Order: sequence, then C-alpha cells, then structure tokens
Amino acid sequence: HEKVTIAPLVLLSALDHYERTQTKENKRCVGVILGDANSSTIRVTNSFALPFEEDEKNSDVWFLDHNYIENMNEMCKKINAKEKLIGWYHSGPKLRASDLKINELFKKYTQNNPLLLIVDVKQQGVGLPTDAYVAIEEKTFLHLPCTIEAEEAEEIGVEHLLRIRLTNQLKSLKGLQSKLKDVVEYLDKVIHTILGKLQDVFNLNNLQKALTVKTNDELMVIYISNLVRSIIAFDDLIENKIQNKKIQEQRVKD
Amino acid sequence: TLEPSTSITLAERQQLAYDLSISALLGDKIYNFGELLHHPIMETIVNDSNYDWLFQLLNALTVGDFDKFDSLIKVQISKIPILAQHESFLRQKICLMTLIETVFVKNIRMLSFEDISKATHLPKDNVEHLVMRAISLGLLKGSIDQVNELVTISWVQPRIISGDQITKMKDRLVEWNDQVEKLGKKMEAR
Amino acid sequence: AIRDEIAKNTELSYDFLPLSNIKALLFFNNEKETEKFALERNWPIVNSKVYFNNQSKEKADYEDEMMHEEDQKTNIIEKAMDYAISIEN
Repeated sequence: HEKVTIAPLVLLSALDHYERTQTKENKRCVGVILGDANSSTIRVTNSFALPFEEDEKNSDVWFLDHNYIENMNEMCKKINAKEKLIGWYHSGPKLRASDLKINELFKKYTQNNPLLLIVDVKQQGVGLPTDAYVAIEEKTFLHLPCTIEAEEAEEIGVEHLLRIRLTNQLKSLKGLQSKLKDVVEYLDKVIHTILGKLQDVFNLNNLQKALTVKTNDELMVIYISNLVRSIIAFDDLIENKIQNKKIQEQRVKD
Repeated sequence: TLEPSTSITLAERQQLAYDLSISALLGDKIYNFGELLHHPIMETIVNDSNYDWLFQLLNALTVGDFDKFDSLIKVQISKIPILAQHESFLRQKICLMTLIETVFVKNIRMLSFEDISKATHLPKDNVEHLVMRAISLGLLKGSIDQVNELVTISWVQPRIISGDQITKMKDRLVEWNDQVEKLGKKMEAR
Repeated sequence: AIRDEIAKNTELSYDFLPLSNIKALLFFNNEKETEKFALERNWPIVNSKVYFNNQSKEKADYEDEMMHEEDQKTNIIEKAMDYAISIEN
C-alpha cells in the first residue's frame, strides 16, 4: 500500500522529545509526524511533539490538545507547503488501547487514514526502534514496513557519525526464536486459526531435489574467473615493480 | 456482521442459522468440512429436526457415508439430490483433505491415483472422473499420469489441527540457524 | 584371506549369485561352508543363491559433517577467498 519513508530528523527529535519530556515507560511521548502521504510510498518529512498526558491507570484517561497542530500546521504550512499532515507519532515502544482514540482524532486532520508511529526510545531491538501503524478495521491497524531515505544532507552530518554479507544471515534466529515460543505462548497463553494459516506454508525444508544440485552447475562457471580475478594480479605489479625496481635499483648512477 | 451486536430471537437465531446451516447444504461448496459450526449456531441449531441432519450432515461432512444419510433423506434434502453428488464431492474431498493434510507428511503430494483414489472408497472409474476432475472439482491442482495411474497433485488444499509440527518448526529452523553461526562466524565481520 | 576379497569382489561383481557359483568361487566343497561366510558376511540369501541387496555399508555413522561440505567449506572458501580478498588488505 502506502508504506512509508522514515526521517531520522524525526526519529532523533522524537527521542529528544522523549528526553526533553522526561518521559518514562509510564508514558509515551507523542506527537505529529509530517510528510506527504498520497503515494504508495508515503514520505515522512518531519514530526512534532504534541504536548500530552498519558495515564494507563485509567487507560482512556490521558490528555492531548489539537490546538498545537492548529497553530503548528499554520507555521508549518507557512514554513513549507509540503508539510501536509500525514499522521502522527508517539514513543511506544508498544501499543495501548488509548491509541485508537488518539488515532482517530488525527483522522479529522489527515487525508488518508493517518499514521501511528511507534518508537523505541531505548532503541533496543533491531532494524528500526520503530513501528508505524495505520488503523484499518472488528478494528484493524497495520504496520507497513518503512525505511530511511536521503536525507543525504542528513546522511552528511550522519557521515560524521559511524566511524557485504554476514549480517544478512544474522536474523536467522529472530522470528524463529519467538515463533515456536509464540506458539507455545498462545499455546499456553490460552493454555488462533491464523497460526494454522501460518502452518501450511511451513511445508513451503526437506524439499531438496536433484534440482538443488543444479546449483553447483551454476556455481561451476561462477568460479571461472577466480583465477582471472587474480590472474592480472598474477601478472602485472611485481613484474613492473621489479622492472620499476630494476629501474629504481639500477638507477643509482652517481 | 451480527456477531458484535443486534440481540435477536431464537426463531430468528436458529431458523436463519438453520437456513444458513441449510445454505451450507445448498452451498456445498468449496468444502467445508469444518466451519462456523464452531460459532454459536450449534445448540442453537442442533438440537434436532433437520438440525439432526444438519448435524448428521456435519457428520457426513466427515463420515461421508451415503446411507448413514441417504437413509435420513426426506424431501427437503432430497429436494436437492445433487448432494448425492456433493457427498461424493465430499467423500473424495473429505477423504482427500486428510489424505492431503497428513498421509504423506514428508513433503505431501502424490496420492496417485487409483487405490489411493479408491482409498476414498469411492471407486476407480469414478476416480476416472471425481479424482480426474480437480478444479473440475473446483479445487484440486496437479495432473494425471493415465499410464502409471498417478495423480499429479499440487496445493489448493487448506487444513488444520495443532500440537505437532509446532515443536518441529523451530528445530530445523534453529538448526541451520545455530549451525550457520559456524560459517556465520567472521565473514562480513572479518 | 583370499576369498574375503573375492567375497567383496563377488559382492561388487554380483548381487544375486547362485550358492553353487559362490562356492565354486570360494572353492568350497560344502556350500554351507560358504553359507556361514555369506551369513558371517551377513549376506542376504534365498535358497541356492547368495544375494546382495546392499553390496555396501552405505550411511553407517562416521565420515559425516565433512562433504557434504558443499557451501560450508566453499562458504569458508568464499570466506577464505573473501579473506584472500579481505586479508589481502
């Protein structure tokens, strides 16, 4: 569907919000997110703290004002027209039924169904400390995957930060970790049919056929250059370097 | 849709759910097999009268014996006799689904054909139709080896149950996983 | 000592061999002489003929975990090659 761009600026700021707000896990610092949502890839330009109150002692009890967004967008629009409201964020890390109320408030203010944003203010788990949800509805809400863009100007300052293969595997466990547990969770949580829906694609393995072995067929030619890869290495430098040395070492006139 | 709301009456409740349970029959279907019978249409529907049938039909939705029911048949059900085809449609599919769901587990497909198809205890020359028909059953995939008398099959079979492959699941999938880490040691790291 | 090899050679050359021939091979007078060996060899046998259903030991525990060393070794090879690419630094 509309799965979205992610703005580090947002992400950072939202955490400084979290920081600034002195928010603890008792709370989730919330606020507007900005972008333009029309495309099958929504973009997140920006995002804004909505000064807020959250109480899960009584869930539906919590406080927020729109008049921010009122005053906000005006300036924001005046700042940039592309800022048009795409949705909103919060801290998280995880959902609370208070959300849905919060959710639909923005539906007043959004073109499409507005966007939740989970953050992990502790940035703990994985790729993203983040989720973004959109109500669907029997309610639905849903996370489409998202990611960062360039934002190179960001990436440039980002370049001032940091400083091939393996990781690709490294999630090998993750879902599989919780997964069977997740079963045994629900298994011994209730001790749904979706799970059985998950099931049949398990057989989708031990599948391997001679069809497999055709791999090496391919893998054969794959290796042809392995010499040639280094054959030119196998050729040039120290030939010439010796020459160059023979030049240089014989240079040595006076 | 009514599921959340709308208090009703039983004569509204069952009789609809009857007609529903009936329209299961005048469905019949892409089977189905199992259904909303789980949901509180049951006791509620069955009980008795044609619900007995409607329940016994759920039995035939499993048992699939004609004369456990073609016994039972009065007008209303014989009113559409095509269930006599549908129960064959059942029996096959009913046999099939578990024959499909389990019997091969070991990357299930073959089931091919005849004795396996007569293992539906519906005979071989009807197999030459019923088993022969696939999405001419509305459903089955795969194909026929006439000579070797082999069904080629593919999916278009959904299914259920629990407890079993549950453990198996993570095992292999943590198996490579763990073992990978051996290879998965230094590569892009180093 | 001879015949045990022939036994395998037979076992290699043959699945199902008449008990006469194998005795003829084993140079025995009694075939039950052989029949021991065959059964001592643990050879599948019906009347009058020594059978080899499995001429060999296939599977049987060790010689495992190495070749199939399909990618793992090649992955390490890759890894190595990639270190031959990396440690090339």
